[PDB]
Amino acid sequence: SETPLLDELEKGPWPSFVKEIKKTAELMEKAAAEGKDVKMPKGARGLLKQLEISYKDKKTHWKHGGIVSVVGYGGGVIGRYSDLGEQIPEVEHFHTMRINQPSGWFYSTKALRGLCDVWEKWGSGLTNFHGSTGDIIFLGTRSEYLQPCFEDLGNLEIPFDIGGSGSDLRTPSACMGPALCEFACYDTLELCYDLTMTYQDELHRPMWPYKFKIKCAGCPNDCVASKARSDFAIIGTWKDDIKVDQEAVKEYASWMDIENEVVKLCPTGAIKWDGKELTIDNRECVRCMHCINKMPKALKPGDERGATILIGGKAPFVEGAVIGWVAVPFVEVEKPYDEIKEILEAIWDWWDEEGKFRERIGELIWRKGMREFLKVIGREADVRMVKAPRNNPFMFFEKDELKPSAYTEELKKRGMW
Amino acid sequence: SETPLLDELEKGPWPSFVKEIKKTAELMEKAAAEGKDVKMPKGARGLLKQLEISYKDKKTHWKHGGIVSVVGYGGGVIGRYSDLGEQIPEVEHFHTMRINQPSGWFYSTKALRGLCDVWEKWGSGLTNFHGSTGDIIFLGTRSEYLQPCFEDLGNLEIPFDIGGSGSDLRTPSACMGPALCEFACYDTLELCYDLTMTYQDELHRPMWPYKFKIKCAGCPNDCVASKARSDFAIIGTWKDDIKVDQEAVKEYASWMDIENEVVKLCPTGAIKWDGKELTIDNRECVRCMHCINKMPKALKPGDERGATILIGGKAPFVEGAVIGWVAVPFVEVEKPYDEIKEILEAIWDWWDEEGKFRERIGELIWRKGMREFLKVIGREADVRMVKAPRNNPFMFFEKDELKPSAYTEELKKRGMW
Amino acid sequence: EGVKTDFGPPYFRDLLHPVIAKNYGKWKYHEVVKPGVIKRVAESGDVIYVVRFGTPRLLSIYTVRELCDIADKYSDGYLRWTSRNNVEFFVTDESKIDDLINEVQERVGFPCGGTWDAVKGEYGLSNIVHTQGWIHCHTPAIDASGIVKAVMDELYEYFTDHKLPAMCRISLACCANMCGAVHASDIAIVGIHRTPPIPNDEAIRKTCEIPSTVAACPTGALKPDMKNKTIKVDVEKCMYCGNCYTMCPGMPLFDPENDGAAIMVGGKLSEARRMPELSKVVVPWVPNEPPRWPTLVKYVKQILEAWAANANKHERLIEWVDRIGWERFFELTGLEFTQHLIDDYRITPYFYSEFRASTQFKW
Amino acid sequence: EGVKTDFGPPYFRDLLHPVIAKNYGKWKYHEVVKPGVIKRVAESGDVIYVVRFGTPRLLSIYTVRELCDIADKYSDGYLRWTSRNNVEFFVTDESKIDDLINEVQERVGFPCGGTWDAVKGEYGLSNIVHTQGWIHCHTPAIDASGIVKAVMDELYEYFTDHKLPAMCRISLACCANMCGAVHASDIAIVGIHRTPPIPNDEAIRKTCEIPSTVAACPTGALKPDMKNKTIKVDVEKCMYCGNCYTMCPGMPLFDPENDGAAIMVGGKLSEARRMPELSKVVVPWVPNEPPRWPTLVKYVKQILEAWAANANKHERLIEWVDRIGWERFFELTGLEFTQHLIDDYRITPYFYSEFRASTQFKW
Ligand code: SRM
Ligand code: SRM
Ligand code: SRM
Ligand code: SRM
Ligand code: SF4
Ligand code: SF4
Ligand code: SF4
Ligand code: SF4
Ligand code: SF4
Ligand code: SF4
Ligand code: SF4
Ligand code: SF4
Repeated sequence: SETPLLDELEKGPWPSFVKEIKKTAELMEKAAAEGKDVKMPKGARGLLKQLEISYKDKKTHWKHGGIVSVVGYGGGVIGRYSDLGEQIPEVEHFHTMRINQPSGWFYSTKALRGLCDVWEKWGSGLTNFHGSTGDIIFLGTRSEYLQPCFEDLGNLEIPFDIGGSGSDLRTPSACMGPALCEFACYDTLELCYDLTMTYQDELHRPMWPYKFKIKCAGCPNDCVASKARSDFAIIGTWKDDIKVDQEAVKEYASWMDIENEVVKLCPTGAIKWDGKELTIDNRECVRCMHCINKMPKALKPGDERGATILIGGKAPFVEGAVIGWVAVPFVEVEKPYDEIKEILEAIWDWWDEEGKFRERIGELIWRKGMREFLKVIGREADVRMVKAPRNNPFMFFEKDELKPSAYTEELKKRGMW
Repeated sequence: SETPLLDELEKGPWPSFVKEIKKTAELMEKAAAEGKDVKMPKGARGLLKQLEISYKDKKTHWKHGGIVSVVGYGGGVIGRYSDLGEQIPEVEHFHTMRINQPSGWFYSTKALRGLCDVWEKWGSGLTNFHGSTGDIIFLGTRSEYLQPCFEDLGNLEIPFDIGGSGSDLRTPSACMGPALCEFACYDTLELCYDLTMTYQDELHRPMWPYKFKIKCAGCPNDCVASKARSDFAIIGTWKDDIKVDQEAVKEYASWMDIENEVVKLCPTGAIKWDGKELTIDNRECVRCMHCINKMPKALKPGDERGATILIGGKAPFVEGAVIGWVAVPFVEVEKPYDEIKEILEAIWDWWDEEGKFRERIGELIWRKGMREFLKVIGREADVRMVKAPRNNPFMFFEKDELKPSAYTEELKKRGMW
Repeated sequence: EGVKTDFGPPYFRDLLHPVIAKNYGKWKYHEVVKPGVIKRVAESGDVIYVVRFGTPRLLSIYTVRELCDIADKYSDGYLRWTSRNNVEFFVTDESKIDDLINEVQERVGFPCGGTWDAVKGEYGLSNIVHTQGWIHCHTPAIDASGIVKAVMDELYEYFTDHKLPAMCRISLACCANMCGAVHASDIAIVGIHRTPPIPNDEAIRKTCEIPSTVAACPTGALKPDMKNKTIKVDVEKCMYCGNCYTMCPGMPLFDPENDGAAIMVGGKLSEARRMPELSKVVVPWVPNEPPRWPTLVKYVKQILEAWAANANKHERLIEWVDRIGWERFFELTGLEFTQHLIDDYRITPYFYSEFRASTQFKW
Repeated sequence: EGVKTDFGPPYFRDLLHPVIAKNYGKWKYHEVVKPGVIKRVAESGDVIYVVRFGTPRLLSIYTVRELCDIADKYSDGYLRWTSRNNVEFFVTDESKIDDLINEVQERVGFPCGGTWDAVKGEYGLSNIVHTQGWIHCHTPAIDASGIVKAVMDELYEYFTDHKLPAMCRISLACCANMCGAVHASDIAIVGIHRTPPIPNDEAIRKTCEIPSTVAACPTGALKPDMKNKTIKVDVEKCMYCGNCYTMCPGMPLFDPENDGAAIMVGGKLSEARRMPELSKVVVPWVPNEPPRWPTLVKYVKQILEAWAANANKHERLIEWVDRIGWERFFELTGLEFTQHLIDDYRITPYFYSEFRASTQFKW
């Protein structure tokens, strides 16, 4: 074999990525031999060859990239250059194009077929469905092909724009929400789409201190992992009572250990069951969803719906990994979502003004404090923002909270205060 | 009325400190009028007048000033100067002397009367019984009476020495342990006196980067608040099973609700009562003391006794307020306590060599790490030292843990690694 | 005229199955039929079955085309991917479900499964979220695709049946910038370095902006060297995070013999029963051993089996540990606790621990 | 001859009461007779009656002497102090306790009580550990003995009786140097400043050591003025801690009108039922109102009451909060959450939250 190490990974039950790579190589090579218009027939084979040498070496053979883009955009395409480009010229440039996905990754076959015809023509044939943020990944093309690839994408019957990269608004993403899910508290797919379109410019043309990510989750189960993987986590919730169908609960009671699998597992002891009727003390409930998850034919989210906004989620770099914390206990989610846009635009202006190079919003808030953040988004401090009040008495007081005194007059006299 | 603001506080059902101060002056000035050998008879009144002034002013009237000490010692006396030294000549100098308290603050009448005579002679007549650290506080004397007062203390039939202050070992303190308490896992008092004796030089002659405190709690109830108020808290514990007098549990079970007050209140659910028998799974037990607190006639600490050592306890200053965390999960406490002493001295050698000016031991540990700290005390890392493993992958590895490689040889070649 | 730009993704509502478009936001309930198969019932009476398959994430355009032919045959030309990179088809005719599953299995080798059923309380292991590793990335400590394959080969049986007592997510990051939600996963595989960078002075001068490369170091182990117009590293402060190489091509720190992976455990994203949690290191390091990484796979499997064998229904790894404590976790998983696992990342503020990182609160 | 030094305190063992000495470490069980009276039974069957009274900490030697005069009657010339500055007498003839109590309250007026019986489950309120204040300290924001006196006068019925369903410590610190157990009490009264220091450019040259003062600032608000040889305070960074005044007589920040107390809550030192916990600010500022401090006393009392009325048997203030959460806590106690309560003290490292600050672990 030319690839004795990767060949080992064609064995075993799980579907092989090595088969994906080899299939692309054989079929691109075949298409080009048949006279079809394929610009990079050898891309996938070259990738295979480099991956094999990487496996033998136990190390990457990619280096830091030159910066590369389509005309009119500053983000969306990641330059990648092989350190093996003299040995394997066909992967000397191997750039990634991030192609914005439809909300919730819903496709028709005509849409996917258009993507495949374009990528077959201008790239390696290799793709990720999907990148972690959510984008389709066009994995491997040359600089001279990015623009005309982009032009074909745009002229498709069902067209696809480039997604986000660099110091911009990244491609927002959403859980399937109301398309499939009886738990959805708002229209995740619509909100995701509206934000993507509203902020095309912020996405395509990086202007900020660093990247900013938004993710939309229809309910507290958080099936897009928004609180860990987005700076601005929009997580559906409700304000009123859980809807309880008593006769469905009795249907459950007949086979399910409700006491042990539901009652005892509620974080707050808000939900009792006595054989006859189920009771929820909705004042004690924290909308963790477990009882609903457990009895979907019987229990639903209440009617006064909206979202909680969790702020600052990020990976470790600089100051530590963050699961986002409560910024906005409740906001309404009704098209055209002006209140959410208001909050976004306030944060962005403040962060563009104050942020250091490569400082995330989470870090900025840590550095400036929660009072400045809250004043920026024009909201008041709420106890739901903390797990506990502060464990030290070193509080800042604003000038106007102080009693007029000889000392405050001294401070005014000097030019401090 | 001379003191109309303070007078308002001689009312009420609680014993009045104002009444303590007014008694002091009145009888001290009665003493000196009777020809008694009293050097500061005006001391208490002067203090009363300054306290009345402060009450109207809503500000302290004590200031910074000279360092002061007896001959031979570095700590023990705390200098204090009034900023009304010309208006009130008597409290121009008002020094505190910290007098070393016997373990568990036990006292004979003789002993106390010997202190009463000395202070009445050289000082104000005001005392603190007791200080927070534990010392007897002599409250108010002049610089020139320091040495002769101390000579007289030493010359008493029951003689007292000076406690600690400054960057020394502070006076150790202990709970009541085995004197009165059936809960005690080692002899706290003896440990406390022995440590005070062993390190008399460290207590009397400040040589360290900062202060250091030891407190000895007989058991995990921590009745001397050692985990918060000492850098080195020696809290009693056991390793074997809790002793269960089964018939004594029945007695309790005749009038007590053990299900709710004892069982359901167990941190780990280690303890059970089926109405017939009590079962404790000492593998599950965290030895929090509650059940023994509830049922002391029936439950006892196990026979395999020693102590857990919590390191780092301190008030907030500089880096934050610290309840001490686990350093030594189990250590024997038997005279002359060499295992404990080895630990303390190794800590001091390292702290003295590595510590910054005014860096507490807990802050040094934070700065240098638990690895360096443990090697210094020659103990291995233990899961019991943490509530959870670290939440990030940014681990330091020692050179010798690495596999030899071309890269490690490069590091050696350059002079790094 | 000019080239079209700023037009965005195609609008998803145009891409929905007619039954899904019709019943949008009007669902009565779902029911997990069997592994891989979820029945959805609308208020209208319509019933749709959502059929789920595992994928290697990296797809050939020719695989995509095959999946399209299959979608045209069984799901009226409609399909979706999930947020863990499984692929789903929509079937209105329940009598065609097995035909679909079998044809997918035959044509593309993608297995049906990836599901779980909270109601009965039996859970599959779903797909592993992961990144580019050596296939495309310039900062990996480990490979992504090779490891996911070697782990999924060993744990395959857990994907195709509901054999676990609670949810368990496995996630992989090829370096510490931990692309994905690896930082909050029941089991996380994270690539690390263990060796400090060696400044290439000539490359730093040519290509690196010094003050921002210096400011990218979380430990302050980098200082400017004005004399030689470069950077100096205090190796004693460096913990090999690699952030400086992200910033600067003259700061490489890769060592093929000492790069490897840490294993972390106990993250949680959902709110169900207990608050979300960041993952925690329990194995400091395992080497890269391509193509099968036997040491790493052995530890992942050892940890999963130990949890599965002792866990109550619904009790995910963290909740198991809430019950047993870390002392028993280490015994039962048979792992060694060393000083490495005592946190020393100083820059993070204590106050973050006092913030509510959850949507759980009372009204 | 020459001055004798390094001889320590007198040995405790020679100072114990005969019966106490005789049964050292050989006790069988304790039993709380009534409030302020504890009966202790020795394995050898000997019986002693520990009798606790509250002192005002500050003692006149003549009061101390009358206590000695008391001890020579009812307690064989013997007595101790506790770790909350209570006085304890040791009685062996139990028909005498009700006279000791009479005579004390009639000679020195020292209330009996300050005890608790976890067995039944009914607790007294004990003494308030406190510092020096305007009596002897040079850095106080509040006066200790004054506030203590006022509060105790209000909360007198709690000290004599076993009124409370769990244990409650009240503690006091005169400034941010937080002397005593104040950073871990159920209820804590902490002296704070709300005004930054105005440099005394004069006294700074003459007295202070500038590099060490600057170095003492927790927020880096201080910088040496080179010109000039003095200190500049950046007011935006100063949270008015007063540490700089500790180092430097030239940095006062006392404003009679804006110094006051913060009130913290929900600390715990004991292991029992739940792990030890640091206090938490719930009332940012109340003013100094000597002599009676009505704002402060009313808030302290109002917090205590709301907790007494709602908490289970044994449930301490922090455990109450564990149960109901901060939401229902703030509403019930009738207090206001403001932004001051959101921690912003950057310097404390997150990893402390991961250390085991407790003796509670499994073997
Ligand atoms: C393509 C993608 C990996 C994949 O194969 O799925 C990706 C790949 C890269 N990520 Fe990422 N990240 C990808 C999602 C994420 C996510 C998760 C998410 O978006 O859902 C995170 C965590 C959330 C966050 O951003 O904090 C993430 C956190 C990072 C970090 C750290 C940022 C931080 O504040 O700590 C780096 C470092 C950086 O920003 O320079 C980074 C940087 C990178 C770089 C540019 C490499 C580097 O060291 O400079 C990556 C290029 C790979 C390549 O050349 O092919 N990537 N990265 C993921 C996005 C594709 C898409 O469009 O959907
Ligand atoms: C299809 C998908 C959404 C999407 O747009 O793609 C999805 C769909 C559902 N999720 Fe989810 N979740 C999806 C990713 C997630 C993830 C996100 C992730 O893994 O990155 C989580 C957060 C994970 C975590 O908590 O760390 C998530 C945590 C849940 C929870 C919590 C389980 C728990 O006990 O904590 C529920 C409850 C449940 O088990 O029914 C849930 C439940 C559901 C339900 C049953 C809701 C419903 O009423 O239909 C949906 C069916 C899932 C099933 O197999 O039973 N979904 N769900 C996601 C598919 C992932 C896959 O291929 O396996
Ligand atoms: C009197 C005193 C001993 C001493 O001076 O060394 C003391 C004595 C005892 N304590 Fe304590 N505790 C003493 C300080 C403390 C304090 C420390 C403090 O206030 O800073 C608390 C720690 C408070 C905290 O955790 O924040 C303390 C934590 C306990 C625990 C509390 C259990 C709980 O509810 O959390 C037990 C309670 C019990 O026995 O039920 C306890 C109970 C006891 C018992 C009744 C236990 C026993 O007999 O085995 C002791 C009775 C003494 C007697 O009969 O003469 N003692 N005990 C203490 C001085 C306080 C006072 O004058 O009231
Ligand atoms: C809480 C406590 C120890 C601790 O670190 O946790 C403490 C805390 C501090 N004390 Fe104290 N004192 C503590 C017992 C006391 C006592 C009680 C006693 O003596 O038994 C007093 C009253 C004595 C008196 O009559 O003055 C007391 C009065 C003082 C004095 C004067 C205040 C000042 O800062 O100028 C010293 C300063 C000195 O050495 O002259 C001081 C200074 C300090 C400083 C500001 C240290 C300094 O000088 O820079 C404190 C800093 C702690 C930190 O790092 O945040 N502390 N201090 C002590 C609590 C009781 C205990 O040990 O269990
Ligand atoms: S986050 Fe909620 S609404 Fe969205 S798919 Fe998951 S359970 Fe459904
Ligand atoms: S959503 Fe959670 S908190 Fe609410 S009743 Fe259900 S199980 Fe309890
Ligand atoms: S800490 Fe333990 S031994 Fe000491 S007095 Fe308290 S209960 Fe008794
Ligand atoms: S000492 Fe505590 S953990 Fe141990 S059995 Fe008793 S109540 Fe439970
Ligand atoms: S986790 Fe690291 S190596 Fe993997 S794609 Fe992201 S940046 Fe590259
Ligand atoms: S690898 Fe990380 S710790 Fe080391 S110098 Fe670079 S940024 Fe700093
Ligand atoms: S708490 Fe502050 S004011 Fe009170 S005695 Fe201690 S240092 Fe002085
Ligand atoms: S009061 Fe505190 S924060 Fe303000 S300048 Fe002084 S030391 Fe710094």
